[PDB]
Amino acid sequence: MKNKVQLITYADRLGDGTIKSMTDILRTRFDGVYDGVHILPFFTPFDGADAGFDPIDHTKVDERLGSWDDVAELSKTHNIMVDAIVNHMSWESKQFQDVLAKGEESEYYPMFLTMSSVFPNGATEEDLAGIYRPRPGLPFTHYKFAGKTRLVWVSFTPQQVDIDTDSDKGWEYLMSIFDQMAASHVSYIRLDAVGYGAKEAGTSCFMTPKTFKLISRLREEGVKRGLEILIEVHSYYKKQVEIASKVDRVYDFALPPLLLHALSTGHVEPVAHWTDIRPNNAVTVLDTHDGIGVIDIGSDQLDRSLKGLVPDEDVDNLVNTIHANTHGESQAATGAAASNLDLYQVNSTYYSALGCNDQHYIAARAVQFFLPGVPQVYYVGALAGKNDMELLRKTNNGRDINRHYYSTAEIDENLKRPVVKALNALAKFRNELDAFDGTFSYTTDDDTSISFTWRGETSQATLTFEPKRGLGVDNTTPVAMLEWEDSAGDHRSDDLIANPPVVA
Amino acid sequence: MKNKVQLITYADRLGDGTIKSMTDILRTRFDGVYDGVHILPFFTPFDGADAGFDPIDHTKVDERLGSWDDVAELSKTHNIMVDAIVNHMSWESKQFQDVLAKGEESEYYPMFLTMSSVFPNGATEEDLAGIYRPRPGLPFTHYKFAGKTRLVWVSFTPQQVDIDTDSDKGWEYLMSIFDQMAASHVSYIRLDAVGYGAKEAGTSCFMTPKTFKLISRLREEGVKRGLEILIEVHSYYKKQVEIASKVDRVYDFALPPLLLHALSTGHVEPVAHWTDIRPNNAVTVLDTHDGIGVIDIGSDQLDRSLKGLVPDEDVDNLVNTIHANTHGESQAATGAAASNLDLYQVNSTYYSALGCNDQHYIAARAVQFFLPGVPQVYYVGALAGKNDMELLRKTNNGRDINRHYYSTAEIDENLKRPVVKALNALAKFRNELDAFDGTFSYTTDDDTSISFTWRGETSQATLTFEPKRGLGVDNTTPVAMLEWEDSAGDHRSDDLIANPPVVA
Repeated sequence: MKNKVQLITYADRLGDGTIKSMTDILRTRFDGVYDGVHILPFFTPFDGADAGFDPIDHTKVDERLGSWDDVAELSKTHNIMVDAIVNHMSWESKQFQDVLAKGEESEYYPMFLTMSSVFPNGATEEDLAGIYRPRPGLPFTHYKFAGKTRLVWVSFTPQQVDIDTDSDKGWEYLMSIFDQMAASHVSYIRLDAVGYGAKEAGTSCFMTPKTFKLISRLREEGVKRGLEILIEVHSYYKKQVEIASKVDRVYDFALPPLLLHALSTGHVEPVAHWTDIRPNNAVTVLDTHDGIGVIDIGSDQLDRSLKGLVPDEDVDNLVNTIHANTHGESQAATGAAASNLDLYQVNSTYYSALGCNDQHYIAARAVQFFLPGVPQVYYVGALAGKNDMELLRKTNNGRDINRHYYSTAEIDENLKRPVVKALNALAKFRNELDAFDGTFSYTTDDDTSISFTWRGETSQATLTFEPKRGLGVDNTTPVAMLEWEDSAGDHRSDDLIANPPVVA
Repeated sequence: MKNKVQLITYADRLGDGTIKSMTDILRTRFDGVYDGVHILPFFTPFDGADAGFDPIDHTKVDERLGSWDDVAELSKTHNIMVDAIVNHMSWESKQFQDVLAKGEESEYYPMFLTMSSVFPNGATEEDLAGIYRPRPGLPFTHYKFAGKTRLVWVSFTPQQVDIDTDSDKGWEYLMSIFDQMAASHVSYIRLDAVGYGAKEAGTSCFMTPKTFKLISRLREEGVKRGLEILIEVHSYYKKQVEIASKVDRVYDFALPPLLLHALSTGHVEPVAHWTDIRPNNAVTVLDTHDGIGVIDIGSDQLDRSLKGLVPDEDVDNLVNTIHANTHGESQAATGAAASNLDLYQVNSTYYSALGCNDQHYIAARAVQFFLPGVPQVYYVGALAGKNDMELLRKTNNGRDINRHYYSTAEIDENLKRPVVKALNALAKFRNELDAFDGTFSYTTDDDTSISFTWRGETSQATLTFEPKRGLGVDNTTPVAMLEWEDSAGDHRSDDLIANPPVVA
């Protein structure tokens, strides 16, 4: 994976509404800033039950957004990452509709999981209560197969029916997706919700050895097609650490909340510890298209004796701090407060989670960019966006608070903001200084500060992060300083917003 | 049960917000209009997860609303109906909390239903898939009993934990409720969601023979205490017809949608047929505190070959007509559009469902009052209230569209409206003419009109209902005429709004 900053975006929420428009925005407003892009699900349809993650036809671009040729055109200037939704599909798919109509007489009957598919001889309370769930309630919903009521396995919305990834029909479907991407100039594949892909009676059905087998098989199929794979796994941190050695890349989901913790409390020890044990074959982020994950650093939900990267007390304080910083906005969008698929992810834009503090935000991005891994910036964060309460009101979908629709006009106005210019400059710096393609090292001043250093072919840079320099949502004191050497001398910025770094 | 019109109301949504104020409003604004009252759950708390139906302490009046003394005061002038929430209680109740803390060591462990309680030897998909549900999804949620994750039975919100009505502790609790009501001057008891009260592996767990046993046992306890029982059952109409012979009263839930059908299409034959087979030991309504039930007249949900009171196409047209008449308001509050416990009830005030046609509305009330049974008028309907979109957008609870908070000031403002004056006059008429305590008969002019007649000791009255006279939400032609004889001779009203009937 090219070691350049990538943008995560919906094709219709950045620009006029199409892949063409999104491409124009990338090329004319973010040239040299974002050299790659993860286009969130743009298949048919992109506006269903779960904003693209419930595809009727995963291999067909929603014609309202564009075509595969638009993706091909985009590939000329940007490396592209696309999702491979391997765990489920829309109940409106031709395949599932056939099952509803013909039941067991459907050739697609084996393609979908039902309670009986996994528990042919029935299940005890323990069996069902043991299935890992990101929210309360069992992963089953009612559907009539040729008139007979059946309990179909559904990990997320009831409209997303889980497929049997070990069935012939299911595997054929997954390979059709891989073939399409390999033929459409896609460079990277994001295995969506892969941790749920394998079901087995008596197990948690989440990140088990059976799941590892699925992941390994999918990786092999990727290799055969020249595709690198990134897996999405929101879990107890140790599961991320263990699975990372088996895949090209994993997301670093611990950093986002660890930084919110550090910026709010001034404690950097947790960040130092994570730097020491974290998987380095990562894709770093602050914000994603979902809510801010907190169980990603807390204790194991299935076994609380296994503590996280910080005490659960600190996770709870972190959550309340976000609610405080957003003046209740995140409280109105999180968990049971609105429509959500995850009870604990905190729904809020990252900028709003920090109380819109520019110095804290640019510092968080700086730390993200300095940790080993390919960095990704979510489009809302790329424009330092605030919570969209109007969108939340309209849809009542918790995550929409962090999914604002940015018109071209709004993008241009936001590009004038000091913090946005600062981020564009920082990303450009991260793409142009060759130090980042060299060796990494770090030192820490006992829970007070941490310095990240990169030494490359013709340059080097050291980022010093000291949150205690500017606690408070109204803080204007920089909490990160950057020293670097390039072909044009030895430089230093003590304020990434007033003095953004520029490579000679 | 006295054969006088009753009002259904929340103690805090009619007046200043207390039982005392609600009482004052009844006595000073509705004297002679509403002689009885069903006070919706006013226990601790009244503003929890399901507006009173998730009690922490069913025997304690919420201190913010008043006290049992206030109920005693009210009883001096009005017969009171109160709910006996026999199927579940709040998860915040002392009993359930004790179970969460001590698990099996809690003396209340047997009081609550879990998957294992009902399925001790495990369950097959068929066992679980067959459980009747008013909406998709299994009736279970996760709770930790002394650290151990358990699947607790929850028919409605996850906060309303179902009790084992067959357990000693469960029965003791239910009897504590009956005892409290008998000691607090309550006259009538409404058995809330009693149809769900009995669970048995292999059955639908809804209105089954085991359910009948529970209903019969509860009726006996009511009889022993001098309390009459009304059971709430939303189901295929035949279930209501059959259970009626075993209880004092059942609700007439078929009439509301049948009248919407009659008023929108002009067809009265369905009403004639229902008049012929309906249980006459009923409590009649148009609107309730919940949504308008339509499966109450449609085909059976389990076996669709068991037809309803009108063709399925007509039920579908009825639903679409309500959504159309409210210009999308009811669609925004119904089903998966908002938080709901029932997927098919249509959330809209009855007046709004009729496109606010006064003549249609007063005619519907006249028919309601002319069919055998004790009439109840929901407070929103008592004030011919329109959909409350302001409240709906604030709570996102679908049923709130039909739960407006009426200040005393707003009540007086609405009492000036001709349609509201007409309803007050009609209810008074229904309470003063002794014809309604006499013999009932009816004639019909083949699907065009139906005339209901009551002949009493010193009076007689005939209501002629003919929707065809004035179809359309915008029509001003009366669709009901009333003729009657009292001590002052023969009388006639050809417009219940312009010329309300007054007993001489």
